[PDB]
Amino acid sequence: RHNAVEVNWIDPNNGWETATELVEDTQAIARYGRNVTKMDAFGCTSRGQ
Amino acid sequence: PREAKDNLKSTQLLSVIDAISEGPIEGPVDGLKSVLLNSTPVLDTEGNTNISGVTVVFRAGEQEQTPPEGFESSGSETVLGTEVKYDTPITRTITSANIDRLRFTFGVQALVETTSKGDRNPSEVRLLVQIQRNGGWVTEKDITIKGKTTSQYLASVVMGNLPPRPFNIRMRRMTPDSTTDQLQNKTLWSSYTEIIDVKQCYPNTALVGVQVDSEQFGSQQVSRNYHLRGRILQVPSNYNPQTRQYSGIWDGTFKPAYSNNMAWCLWDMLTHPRYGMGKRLGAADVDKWALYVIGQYCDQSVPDGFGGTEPRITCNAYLTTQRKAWDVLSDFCSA
Amino acid sequence: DKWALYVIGQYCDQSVPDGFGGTEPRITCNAYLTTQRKAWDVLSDFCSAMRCMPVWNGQTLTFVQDRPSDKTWTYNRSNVVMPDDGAPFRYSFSALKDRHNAVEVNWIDPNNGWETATELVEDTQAIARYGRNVTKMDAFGCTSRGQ
Amino acid sequence: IQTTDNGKQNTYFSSLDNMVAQGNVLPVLYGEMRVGSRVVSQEISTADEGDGGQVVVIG
Amino acid sequence: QTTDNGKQNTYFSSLDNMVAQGNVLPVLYGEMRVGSRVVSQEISTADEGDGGQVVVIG
Amino acid sequence: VPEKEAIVDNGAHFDG
Repeated sequence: RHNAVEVNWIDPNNGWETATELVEDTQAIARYGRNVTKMDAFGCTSRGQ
Repeated sequence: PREAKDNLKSTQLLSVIDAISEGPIEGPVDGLKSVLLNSTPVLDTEGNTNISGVTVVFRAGEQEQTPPEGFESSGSETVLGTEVKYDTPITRTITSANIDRLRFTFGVQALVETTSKGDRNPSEVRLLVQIQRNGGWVTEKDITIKGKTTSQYLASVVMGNLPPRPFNIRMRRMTPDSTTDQLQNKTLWSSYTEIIDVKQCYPNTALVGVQVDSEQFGSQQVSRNYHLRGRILQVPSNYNPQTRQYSGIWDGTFKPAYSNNMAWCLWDMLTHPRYGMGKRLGAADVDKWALYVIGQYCDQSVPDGFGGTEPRITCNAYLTTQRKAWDVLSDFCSA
Repeated sequence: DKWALYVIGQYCDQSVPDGFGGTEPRITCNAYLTTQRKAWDVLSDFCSAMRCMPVWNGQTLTFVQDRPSDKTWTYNRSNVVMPDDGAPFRYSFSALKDRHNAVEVNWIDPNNGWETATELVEDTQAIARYGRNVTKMDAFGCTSRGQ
Repeated sequence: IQTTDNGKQNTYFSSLDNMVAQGNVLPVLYGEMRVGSRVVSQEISTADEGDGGQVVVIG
Repeated sequence: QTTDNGKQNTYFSSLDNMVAQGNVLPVLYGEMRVGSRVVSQEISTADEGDGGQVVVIG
Repeated sequence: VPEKEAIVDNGAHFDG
């Protein structure tokens, strides 16, 4: 039950190359530890998305 | 004292064609302004031509394209820049299947000859191009270059009606050698080209294709990066890709338009008849209505994290590696 | 079976068209085996590069050369065991994605300095209709394009 | 005493980008992205602009 | 620059690694150039300089 | 398929 992802996307602002946006659920982290997992957002080019 | 002033110069035109994407695509996102060679745009944000002696043509994708002009006869070219000795030939056996003309680019590291009181002179070196031709080697070309240079000097020769093509070519040097420092006339064979002497249009691909002349340029293999924009999907009519506004009741019937709307990308992947899934499904076996709903869902405006707003989901993949159809379908459907 | 081997040798000593308009011996060695490989795997690569298959008789070892051979045994309904279900013979077909019509053969070319080289061989009529499947291979003792 | 201008040097497209290899599939581009190059015909034509034609070819 | 005359002495810097135990002495079957599998590599050095400027005790 | 040696080293014609 990972609680903290590293999402990969292509950022057109360090020249079009791989950036990892980390996301964490701090509530769950504080009381089951910290499970980090990878993943690549399919067509993503926006840090928001 | 010293040399002859200058006598062997020569210059290089490199002519590449870069077949990117597939099907009729929108094209460069500004125009020449987004076709960075090495890393620097062809025209800067102003429209001043930042780079000289650079052509770039560009075909979109239409079934009805015209051959890219400035490419009269498209050919491959293997660079093998390597020295040639007195009693060591080379030989390559070109072994392509279609090939009509064949181009050799040879030259020298320097062609100086020195005497007492300076008096640096031209050197007049000689080489030989041969073909296997039935039994053993026969001469096709025999070149003798006179002059001095201080660095590389390349010249080309080409020839036609090559023998049948489990073939064999060879280049060799006739002047004894450079025993002494006073005379250096060492020869190299830079690269050879295989010319196909056919003007072919690439019927549905989006090729770019650039020329450089090296004298108005800086040598560095011309590493090309186009800022393009992708396929022109069928999006539903009554959709405005500019504003991401849907007009009224859609009543099916798509119209041609370029868009990021990721649901309509997936419609393209699943139904396009040529490079998609259009032989194995059909527009009938995709619930375009549920897509229609999903694409509307994509286009909602959401906080952008920084403070702006953006469409909820857009595409923007450059799908390069062939993967299993279902895996692609499902990576779309997971985004 | 030195006798079998002698036949095989005579065969692979045959003169065949070279590919650059000369003649050439059909198969020849020119290996430099420079690792410990399993004895059987090595023996199989030899007997693959020359068309045969190695047969451990049980008593001796011979080579049955992949040729039109006489002495064809015959099997019909009255000969093979009949199981409870009336299926004397079961057939099973290779997958289409496993039938190849193009191959990259690796050999060691002396003429461009003794390094690995690849000659691609394809069957155009087959590619024309059944798509186009390519594989790799290494011919065992190969230093000739012909071979 | 008498300097030699030695004239123009010449640059020659030292390295060349690799061509594409059969079996390799023609990508599909969907909205934006800044791509690189899939070369399908790369060719070099050399010409001279010296002081004549002191380079002699036979046959 | 009055006098510093002298042949710049040259020295074998890099050297092939020795063949490792358990490596199989290969078989060569007709023709073929081969690399090297070095089994005994030794550098003997000498001097031919103007006298003896190296002193060793014991 | 006996007539295979023929097809490989003779370029002979056999029909599928």
